[PDB]
Amino acid sequence: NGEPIIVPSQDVVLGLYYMTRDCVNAKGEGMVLTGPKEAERLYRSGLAS
Amino acid sequence: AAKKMVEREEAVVWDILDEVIREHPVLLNRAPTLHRLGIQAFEPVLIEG
Amino acid sequence: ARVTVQDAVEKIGNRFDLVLVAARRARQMQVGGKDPLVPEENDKTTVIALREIEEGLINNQILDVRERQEQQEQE
Amino acid sequence: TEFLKPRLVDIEQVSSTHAKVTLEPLERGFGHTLGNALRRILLSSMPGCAVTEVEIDGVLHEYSTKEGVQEDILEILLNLKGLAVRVQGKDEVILTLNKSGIGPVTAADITHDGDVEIVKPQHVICHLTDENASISMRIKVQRGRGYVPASTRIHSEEDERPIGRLLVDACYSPVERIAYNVEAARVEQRTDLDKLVIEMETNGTIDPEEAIRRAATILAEQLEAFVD
Amino acid sequence: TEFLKPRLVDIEQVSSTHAKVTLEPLERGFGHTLGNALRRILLSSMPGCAVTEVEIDGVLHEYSTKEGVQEDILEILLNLKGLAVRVQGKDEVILTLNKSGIGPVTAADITHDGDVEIVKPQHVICHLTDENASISMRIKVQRGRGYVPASTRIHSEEDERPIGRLLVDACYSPVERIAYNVEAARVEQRTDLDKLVIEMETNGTIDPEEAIRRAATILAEQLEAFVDLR
Repeated sequence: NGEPIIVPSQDVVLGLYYMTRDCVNAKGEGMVLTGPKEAERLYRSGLAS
Repeated sequence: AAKKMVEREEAVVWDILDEVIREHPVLLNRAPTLHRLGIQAFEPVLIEG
Repeated sequence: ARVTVQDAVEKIGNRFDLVLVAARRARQMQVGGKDPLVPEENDKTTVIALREIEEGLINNQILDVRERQEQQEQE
Repeated sequence: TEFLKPRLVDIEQVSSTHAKVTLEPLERGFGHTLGNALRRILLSSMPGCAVTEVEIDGVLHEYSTKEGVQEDILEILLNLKGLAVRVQGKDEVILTLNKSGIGPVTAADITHDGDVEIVKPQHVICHLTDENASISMRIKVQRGRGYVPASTRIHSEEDERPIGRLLVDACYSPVERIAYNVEAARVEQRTDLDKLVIEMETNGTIDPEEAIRRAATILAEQLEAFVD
Repeated sequence: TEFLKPRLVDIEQVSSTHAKVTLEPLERGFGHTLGNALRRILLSSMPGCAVTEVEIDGVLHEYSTKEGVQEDILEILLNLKGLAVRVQGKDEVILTLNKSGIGPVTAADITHDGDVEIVKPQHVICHLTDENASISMRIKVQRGRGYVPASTRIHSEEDERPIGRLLVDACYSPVERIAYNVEAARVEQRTDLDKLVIEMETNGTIDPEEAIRRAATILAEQLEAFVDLR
C-alpha cells in the first residue's frame, strides 16, 4: 500500500503526543512570541511549560 | 604476513578497517524474511561491543 | 547521492540503468585508472560514479561515445 | 591523572548570525557538562540590553487599536520585541519615533542619540495605510541580563504608570537559540570519548563565538575563587 | 556586569564519611548549573586509591579454596575490592597482611607502613577457623580514576604474569553519592541570591574541600579551551 513504512512507533509517538497536546492554564499562557526560536528559548529556560 | 597481521590486530589494521568500511554497505537480513523489505542495506559505522 | 540517489534516478530515468551505467564507470575507474571528474573528497569508486552521474558529466550514451572516441583514437 | 584537552576544530559559519562549533574530543560524560553549563548561562544569565517599556499615543491598554495601520498594537509590540538595540555608555535610554506618509516604518526611521545605534535598520516596525496617520511611540531601553517576560513584569511592578505605557518581554541576552548534541569521537585506542557540536543563532549586536567566549569567561570568573 | 563570587563558608562534617558543604553566594539561576556540573565531575573524575593485584601464598587461581578460612577466594577478592585506602606520598604501594589464630581478620591487622592509612578498622576480610591456619597476602594499591577492569588490563599489560598475581578489578572513584540543593540565601540586602548545599558521601579517603577544589580546577581547565581559543 502506498502508505509509508517508516512510521514512528510508540516512543516517538508518546513524545510527539506529549509535545503537541495542550492544557488550559499551565504556565505563561497567552503570551505573544516572535516564533519557534523564542518559544524554544522560553521552554528550555523554564518560564513557560 | 597479512593473515598474521590481522590475527595480531594492530592499530594499523584498525585504521585500514576504518578506511575500508567507508561507504560500503551491508545487508541486514532478518529471518523469517516474510515480505520484500526484510533485507535492507545500510552503510555501517564501527562500534565496539 | 551519499544518502539518497533519487537525484541520479531523475537524471537517468530508471534504477537498473543507473546501476548498470554507474557500474560501467566504476569499473573504468578501478581497471583503467581514469580520473574522476568530480573532486573525490576521499570516497569510494561506486559513490564517486553515482556522484558523477548525479552531477551530469556522464550518461549512458555519453560514456558510450566517450569509449568509442578513445577506441577510434587508439586504433 | 591527566585530562584530555580538546582543539576547537570547526566554526562552520552558515550566516553572519549562525555558527556550529564542532568540538572534539572530551572525556566520557564531559560534553554534556560543558554543553549544559554553557546553555543555561547563555539562556538566563548573559548581559545585554533591549526594549522594555513603550508609551504610544492613541492607546490606553494592550488591546486597543490605532488608525492608519494594517497591523495592530500586539503586532507592534511583537515587532518591537524583535528589535535588537545596543547601548554603549548609559543603561536607561528613552527613544522616540515619529512617522507619517504612505509606506512602512523601519528601524532606520527612529531618532537616535550618540550612544545608541540599530544593528538592523531594515528590520520592519509597522506599515502605514494613511498618509495623514502620524504614529508616535516613546521607546524606553533598559539593560539587564537574560530573559524577563511581561507577565511576571506586571506581577512584579506596583507603581501606577501613566495610561498608554506598554510592557514587553525584555530579551536582554543576545542569543536566540542554542542547542547542542553530543556525538562520539575516537582517539586511536579508546572509543568511549565524545565530541561536542554546539549550534548557536543570535540576533545582531554580537558574533556567536563572542557570545560563547563571554559565557565561558562568565563561568570561569564565577569559579575563579576556590581553585589551585 | 553586577555579578558576585561564591565562597565555601561553612563545612560541617556529619560523620567521617557523609559530610555536607555550603557554597555562598551564588547568583540567580547559577545554582542548578554549578550543582549539576559539580555533580557530574565529582561522580566521574575523582582520584582515589584502590586494590589492584592481590598475591596470596600457595594459591594459584582465584577459584580454588584454602583450608582454615571460611570465605572463599572470590569472596576474599570482593571484600578486598571494597577496601578504602589513603596513601599520601607514593602512587603505588604494597601492603602486607599476616595473621594466624581463630577469629575474624579485620582490616586493622594489615602491617601498615608510614604513608598509608587504612580508614576502616572494622572491614572484615577473612574468618580464620583453624588455629593452625595462616594467611599471608600481599596487596598492591595503585591510584587512578574511573573504572578500569581486569579484561582491559590483561590486554594492555605488556609484562608477563607469574601464577599468583590475582588481578582484582579497580574501582578507583571514592565518591559514591552526591546531592545538591538550591536554597534561598540569607543575604542582608539581597533577596535574589541562593546557596548551594552539596551533600557528599565519600569513601572516607577523600577530603571534601579538596574534592571540590579539584573538581573546580577540572571544570576551569576544561573551559579554558572555550575561553582562549575562540
